[PDB]
Amino acid sequence: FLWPAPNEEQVTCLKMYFGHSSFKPVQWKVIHSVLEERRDNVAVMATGYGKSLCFQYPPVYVGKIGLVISPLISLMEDQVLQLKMSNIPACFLGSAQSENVLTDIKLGKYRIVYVTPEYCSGNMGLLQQLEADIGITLIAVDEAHCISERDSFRKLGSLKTALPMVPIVALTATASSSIREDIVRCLNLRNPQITCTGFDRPNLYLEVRRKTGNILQDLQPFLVKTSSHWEFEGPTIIYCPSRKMTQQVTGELRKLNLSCGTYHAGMSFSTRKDIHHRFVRDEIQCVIATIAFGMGINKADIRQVIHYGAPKDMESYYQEIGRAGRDGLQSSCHVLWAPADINLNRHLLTEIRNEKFRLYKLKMMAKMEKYLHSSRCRRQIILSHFEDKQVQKASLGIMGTEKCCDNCRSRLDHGGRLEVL
Ligand SMILES: Nc1ncnc2c1ncn2[C@@H]1O[C@H](COP(=O)(O)OP(=O)(O)OP(=O)(O)O)[C@@H](O)[C@H]1O
Ligand SMILES: [Mg+2]
Ligand SMILES: [Zn+2]
Ligand SMILES: [Zn+2]
Repeated sequence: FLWPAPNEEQVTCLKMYFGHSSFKPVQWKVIHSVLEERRDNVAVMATGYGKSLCFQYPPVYVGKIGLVISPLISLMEDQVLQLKMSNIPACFLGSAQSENVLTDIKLGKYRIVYVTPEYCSGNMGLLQQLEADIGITLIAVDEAHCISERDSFRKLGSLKTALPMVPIVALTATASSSIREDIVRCLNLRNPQITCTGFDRPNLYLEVRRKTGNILQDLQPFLVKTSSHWEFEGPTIIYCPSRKMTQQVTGELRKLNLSCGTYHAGMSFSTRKDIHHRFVRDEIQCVIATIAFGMGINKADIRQVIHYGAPKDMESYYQEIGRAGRDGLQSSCHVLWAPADINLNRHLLTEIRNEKFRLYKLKMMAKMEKYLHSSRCRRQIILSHFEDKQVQKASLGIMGTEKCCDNCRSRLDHGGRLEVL
């Protein structure tokens, strides 16, 4: 019912190591449950809120081990670097690691340890020694970037068996009751605290447009012209359905001599740290990406997001656009789509085998098409999917305004009802 305010020493720790002056509410609710109440958590946090602080902060505060489990190996490398820049010792642990590195974890060097779901199953005795010798503040089972996953996730029911005293934070991307029930049974969570941040990003304007037949003609509205050169109005990410289309979009932007970078799924640590530096320093105006996570696209002042093609589904779409406007200033997210787009092609779906995943692909395909075809508020459609209920239109202060979405804006441009309270 009531959450106590963080004490002085807790706020000071958050300032020294994470560079924040105060907690956001759901962050504190999750942190306080884990740190002070030792309670299992299922935390529904939309992207951009600060998921990663909820499991990084407690172990740093008490100087103990925090165990983070995630299937995305490159993302965990990116976080370990970010933590090292913040003076926080962290490592990514696997069988490929030296026996020497395992020594430092036993001795307690690393506040935050990253492992894959597979590694965690085969080294349970190692964890209990870490519990006995050093002490574990929490176990973070992310699975909020889960795509096409398995046995790996059902082998984690042993954590509460081997480590009954260690709280578990389960981060998730939807408020779905079905997902929450599955997570609770899989992890054997005990009366878990449930939180939800909500999913709105009021500073993102949502537009959908049809393609015109040529890449340059589609991108022309998004370019401004200095008397010498063409440029985007601001830092821009362009999401493509494939690396072939990324190279096509890249080729057209060279014709205008635009600072561009590509961001794909097999890039090395150096390549990802190079894109990050160039993107944040504005040395490249635009990133054309085939993935929706990692260092390279982690920038605070991305002004424009363009989907050059229909997105695969709402979950990917929400994550992709959530990289924009992280500074809280105005941003725009445009989809450029055609009915023949790859992520809207049903006929390709026949060739792949698995049934009821083709049906899931079918349902996501049809849901995505309904969104792109909608004449109603696009913000309402997205929030209703992630809240798993019917979000009432114009309850939030942004919906129904010229800043909300192209359908609201055009309706207000044609004698719409600017709603007074
Ligand atoms: N309490 C806070 N006060 C101010 N800024 C914060 C706070 N917590 C987090 N942030 C900042 O908000 C931004 C979003 O946080 P973060 O980078 O952890 O995203 P995320 O939700 O974990 O994303 P993803 O889904 O990609 O993992 C970052 O710039 C982070 O430093
Ligand atoms: Mg994160
Ligand atoms: Zn309490
Ligand atoms: Zn709207």
